[PDB]
Amino acid sequence: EVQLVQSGGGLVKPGGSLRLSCAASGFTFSSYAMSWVRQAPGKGLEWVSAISGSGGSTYYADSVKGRFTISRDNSKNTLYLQMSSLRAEDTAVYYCVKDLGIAARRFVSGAFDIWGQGTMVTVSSASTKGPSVFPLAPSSGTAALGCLVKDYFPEPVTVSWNSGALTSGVHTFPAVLQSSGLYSLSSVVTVPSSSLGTQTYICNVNHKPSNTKVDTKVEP
Amino acid sequence: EIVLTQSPGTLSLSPGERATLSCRASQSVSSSYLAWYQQKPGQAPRLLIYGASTRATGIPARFSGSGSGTDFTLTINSLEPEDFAVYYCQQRSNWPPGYTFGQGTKVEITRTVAAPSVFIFPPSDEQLKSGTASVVCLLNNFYPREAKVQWKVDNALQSGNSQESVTEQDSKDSTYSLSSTLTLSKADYEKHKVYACEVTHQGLSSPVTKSFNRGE
Amino acid sequence: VVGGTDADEGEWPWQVSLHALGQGHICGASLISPNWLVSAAHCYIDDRGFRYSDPTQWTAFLGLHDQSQRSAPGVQERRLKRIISHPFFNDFTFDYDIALLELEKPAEYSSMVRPISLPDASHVFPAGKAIWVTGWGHTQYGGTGALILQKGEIRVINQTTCENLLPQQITPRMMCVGFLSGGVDSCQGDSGGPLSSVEDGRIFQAGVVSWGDGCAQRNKPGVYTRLPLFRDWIKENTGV
Ligand SMILES: OC[C@H]1O[C@@](CO)(O[C@H]2O[C@H](CO)[C@@H](O)[C@H](O)[C@H]2O)[C@@H](O)[C@@H]1O
Repeated sequence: EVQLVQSGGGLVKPGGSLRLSCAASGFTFSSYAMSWVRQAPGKGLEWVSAISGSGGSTYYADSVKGRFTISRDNSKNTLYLQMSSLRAEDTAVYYCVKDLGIAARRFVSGAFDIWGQGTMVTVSSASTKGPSVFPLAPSSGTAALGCLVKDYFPEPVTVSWNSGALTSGVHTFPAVLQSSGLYSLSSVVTVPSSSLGTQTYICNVNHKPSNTKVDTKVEP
Repeated sequence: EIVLTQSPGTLSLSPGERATLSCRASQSVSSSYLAWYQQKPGQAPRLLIYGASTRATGIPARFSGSGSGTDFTLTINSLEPEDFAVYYCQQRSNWPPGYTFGQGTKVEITRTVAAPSVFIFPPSDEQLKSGTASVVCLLNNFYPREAKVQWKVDNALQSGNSQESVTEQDSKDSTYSLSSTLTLSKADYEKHKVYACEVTHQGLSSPVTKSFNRGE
Repeated sequence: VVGGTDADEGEWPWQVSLHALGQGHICGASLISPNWLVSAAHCYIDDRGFRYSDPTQWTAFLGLHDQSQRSAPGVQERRLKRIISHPFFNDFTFDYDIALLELEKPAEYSSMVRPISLPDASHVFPAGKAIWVTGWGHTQYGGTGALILQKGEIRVINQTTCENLLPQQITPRMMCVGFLSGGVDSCQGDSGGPLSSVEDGRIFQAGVVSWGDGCAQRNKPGVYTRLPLFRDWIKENTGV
């Protein structure tokens, strides 16, 4: 029942501003210090900013100081991060976190026991671009087939098969950055060779930054 | 301010083995203020151990933490294939105020050599209309991760015109999969017949080649 | 107070019990004049939908011994006119954890209600010095508050030792007082109350119950706000 549900984020231009929100439930929000922690793609975790339970005391990582403001609204049980003068280096998944410490009860800790789901922020001058999806058709035991998701920006895209109703044998590869500056990925699935033509295989691709959903049936 | 140095950087162990991961602090940290997290790929970190030794809610007993001062240890006692993850240590300081994280130990899961099943895919008609051709080679469910994929076009070895992507270790069978994508223009594509993907891997006694003739 | 014993009646007549509306005893405080108390700032922070920062929400009991005998002879109840938290109080670090509480109507001094003396900026409470913590706090970590006022004798710990016992948590405003072996300590509900130092015969307040890493644990003595630092601030704000 204890949760942090994040909203905001997405694509933003360098020097721009963005506000992140985090809605708390299932605990006494006002009693705990809260932070933002971010993670740039393929890098480790970096604490960004902390705010005390009351909101009276705030701290910032040197990397964001003077540009980001943490705040909280305890009547709404919400945590914010106002980001401004954004830079390329601020591109990261941002998580809100609850601190386990509560010195008022003589229980001291530095642990982040609850984490939000994370929000991707991409700081770029480029406009968003939706992908083209192309089939990877099975060739005439078990057969392989898939979808090539080509030429999108920024990350991420998500892929499902038959609306979540096909899970096993699926491998959705990490995105690669192409020389064109656009990302690409493939999602493949291995399936019984005799099922081809009997069973339907559609891959569902969502690129939220471009508001692009696209079902692509793959055959035969 | 406080620097946490994690070792080793990467660890590969068989299921059922014990993993010992170290976190060294540049200065003394109170046990209360030292914690460990697990991060599986594509997920938020989760709290494993708080206060150096207290297991968090719902965390299985095989995870234990210990240590004090500048030396802390996370022990995973009978590693499971699903424990593949990056494990981070972390401290909080009030004076001066701050939080820092170590740079992680990646735990990988050892298993027996497994050969890839190989598949080759011609570009879709739908794509070629667009003026570009992508040729995809798939290598499925192999171990270890190291593999050589070479593209030959009419027996001409290609260079610089392909990219690879590799899945994270599978949480159940500990294998990998890899896609190699050869990108050519329509015009170059349409000038050659034989598209071949050749895969070299320790699970294969000689390299395996999959190919197609354009058209057919 | 963990490891303490019952106070005698009238033994600590500067010790005050602060009750928040509908909640009974929450924290302690010390009487320093007929109109002013010293307490801890962290007790008067809004929390869990209750306005602990609003002075109208509190009742101060002076001359109290037993929480189940609040109407006993010599007990005085007072409303608060206001709460002055230290402007530098920090609820992330617990630094500057001190507040001043103005009584709505003055305390009458009696055999059970008397002020404690404030130490001057220069007053030293040397390491090793035996001093007293008192309060109606829990008698074990995770336990329940004492009905009868508890007292415990504890010793001032050298600041360097203190810093090393609680790395990165101890500011110059703080003092460790207790024992390395634990056993006797403040605990939840003692917060805000006085450390009482017997000098001579004169009693001075050495500090204010603030926080700790649990209670009575080995190598985890309670942390207290130091008082000489705040003498001038106290004088500027109260005239005391
Ligand atoms: O904010 C800088 C500070 O954070 C740490 C972790 O505490 O490193 C994080 O940020 C680095 C620079 O952005 C990343 O490379 C690193 O992977 C990430 O953990 C500290 O090491 C660094 O001083």
